[PDB]
Amino acid sequence: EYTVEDVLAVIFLLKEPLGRKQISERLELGEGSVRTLLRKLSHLDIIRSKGHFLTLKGKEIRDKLLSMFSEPIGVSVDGYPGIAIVVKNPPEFKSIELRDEAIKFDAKGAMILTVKDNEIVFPEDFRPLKEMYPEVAKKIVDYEDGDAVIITWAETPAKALKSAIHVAYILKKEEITPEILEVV
Repeated sequence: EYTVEDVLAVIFLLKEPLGRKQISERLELGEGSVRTLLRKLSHLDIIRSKGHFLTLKGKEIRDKLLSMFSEPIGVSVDGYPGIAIVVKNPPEFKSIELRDEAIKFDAKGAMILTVKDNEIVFPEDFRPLKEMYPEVAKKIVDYEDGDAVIITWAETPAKALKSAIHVAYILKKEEITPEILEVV
C-alpha cells in the first residue's frame, strides 16, 4: 500500500512539521496508505506527532539522504509541474533507460543530465540544459562536476516528485540506509 519511494518522499517532505492530510495531498496517496506509513514511521521512532516531525533518528536519516541528493526543487517543464534532484557522485547510467523508468512511475517526461565544467549538460553531446530550459536550469542548485541531475515532469507535482525519487532510488539503491528499507 506504500513504496520505498513513498518513504523517501515523506522524509524529504518533513523538513518542516506536517499534518497527515497535507502529506496525503502532496504524495497523492490513499488515507489508509498514509496512515499506515506514518504509523510505521512512528513505531520505528523516525517521526513523532504533535503535525508530524522527524525525531533525532529521522533527522540523522534525512541528513544522510541530503549527503547523496540535493533538496528536491519544484520546476516547470513545457507548462507541466516538475521536480529536479541532484544525485551526488552517481554511478554511470543510461539516461534513456532512466527516463523510461520515470515514465513507468507516471512521469510525462524526464531528463537525466550530468555536470561538466560546472554546467548542467546533456550526456551525449554535453550541450547545456539552459539553452533549452533557462528557467529550470536557474532554479537548480547544490551540484558539482560529475553529479547527475534528474528532472521529471508530470500532470501533478506528486507524480513528478514520486517519479524523480524513483530515478534517484535506482541510481543510489545500494547506498540507501537499511533504516529506510526497514519501513517497507
